[PDB]
Amino acid sequence: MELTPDQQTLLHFIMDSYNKEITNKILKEAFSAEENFLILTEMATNHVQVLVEFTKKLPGFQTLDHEDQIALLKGSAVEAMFLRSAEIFNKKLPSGHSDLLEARIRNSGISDEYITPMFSFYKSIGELKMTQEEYALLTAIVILSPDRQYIKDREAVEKLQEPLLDVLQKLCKIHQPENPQHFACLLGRLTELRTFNHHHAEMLMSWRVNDHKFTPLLCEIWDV
Amino acid sequence: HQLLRYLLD
Ligand SMILES: O=C(/C=C/c1ccc(F)cc1)N(C(=O)NC1CCCCC1)C1CCCCC1
Repeated sequence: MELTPDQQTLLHFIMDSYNKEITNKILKEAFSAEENFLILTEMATNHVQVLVEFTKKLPGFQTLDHEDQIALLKGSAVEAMFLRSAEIFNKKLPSGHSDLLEARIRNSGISDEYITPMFSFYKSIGELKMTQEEYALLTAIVILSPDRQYIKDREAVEKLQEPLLDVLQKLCKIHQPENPQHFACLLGRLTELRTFNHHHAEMLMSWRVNDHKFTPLLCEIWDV
Repeated sequence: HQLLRYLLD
């Protein structure tokens, strides 16, 4: 039971659009809570820009109604950002880069009560040993969620999400054959990923209180 | 809103 030709076409489309980076020059800037926050918001803005570009290329996305396209993008932005962060946390980066990124996020006005779950979730993801295909598919599945608020046509979204889940199930069998619970483990992490919507909203209101200002794109997608 | 619609189109 390998991938069918239409599944191979679907997977390649997802892969090509996913591999089109958030980290420019983190290093060129000084370390202090103010600069760490600005770097953080600059990387989150870059991530939203690449998310919109990936989303508009998902097969069938352009066929959906304009309002449902916006509901899917706003509803997924925070989860997709935590998933991408978990991918980067587990990415083999040069000697120091991960440590600088990690140190910047710990000194950016975020309470350690959010940092603890965040990094626990990130460590939990790395133990799964996901391939670039698993991260690309999981992102597409997160974006094409039929249970987001303000979707007028939910069956249309489910029709797009369904083939992606079928592909992910098959990849788990191919790439993780000794762990038959791997697919169920990935969907368990999606459930854990949804808890960050609440945590993010809390971090946002703490930043607002300390008069932090966000970039125009983050203001629109996060409703700040 | 407008910025998201601009980026989507
Ligand atoms: O934990 C985050 C992100 C946290 C965050 C961002 C915005 C926000 F409102 C609350 C939390 N990391 C990240 O690199 N974030 C960047 C921006 C987003 C897109 C990915 C890059 C890790 C830090 C540790 C090294 C691996 C990465």
